[PDB]
Amino acid sequence: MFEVPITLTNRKFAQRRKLKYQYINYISRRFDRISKKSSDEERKFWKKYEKPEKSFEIWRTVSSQNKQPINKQKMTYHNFKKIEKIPLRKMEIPLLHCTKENKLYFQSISRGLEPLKTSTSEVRNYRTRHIVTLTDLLHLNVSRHNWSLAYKIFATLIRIPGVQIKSLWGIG
DNA sequence: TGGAGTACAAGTGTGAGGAAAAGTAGTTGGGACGAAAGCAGTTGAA
Repeated sequence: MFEVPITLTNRKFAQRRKLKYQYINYISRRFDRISKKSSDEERKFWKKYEKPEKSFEIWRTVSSQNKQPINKQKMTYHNFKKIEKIPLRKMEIPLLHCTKENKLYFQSISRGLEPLKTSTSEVRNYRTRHIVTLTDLLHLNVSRHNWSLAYKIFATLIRIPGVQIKSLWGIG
């Protein structure tokens, strides 16, 4: 349930985000050439946005000049399936080089259908399996205001290698 | 009182997946104790 302090990575997750952010670069360019009639591939993505670094989300005052008139002309299904088609053409040949469940992912996440499999569950590393165990027992006693026990879990969690700042300072 | 079609399992090739700790990929930090004198051949113009 609770967040874990692991620097966990797998090839199926390194691909499935890269399989996603490779695609998004093409469909972003395609949206602006139809707006013109009217290469890490993820390092290239975040150059469109400013990472907030103070808050989670870049919140912004509103009663100011950051306002806009509402755009009138809206989407339809006929324009959406023709603006995605040419990015869906070029994507299909790297879709057969990637693994089929990464390929099952991008087929599923492009029609809606967010993933229901959370990444810290199938990792099965036996050391992360205790790091997932301890942090769900760490928060559970802090939830239950049991402090001599949640001390003991927290003293044991910081000694297991690979744990982060996340557990460290927050519940001081 | 033999044959026509046919799902359940015994049984056989193709690649595709899984993982880690080593190495390498771009930004930023950082490296470079001296304001002395009367005097003389040349040399100023008268």
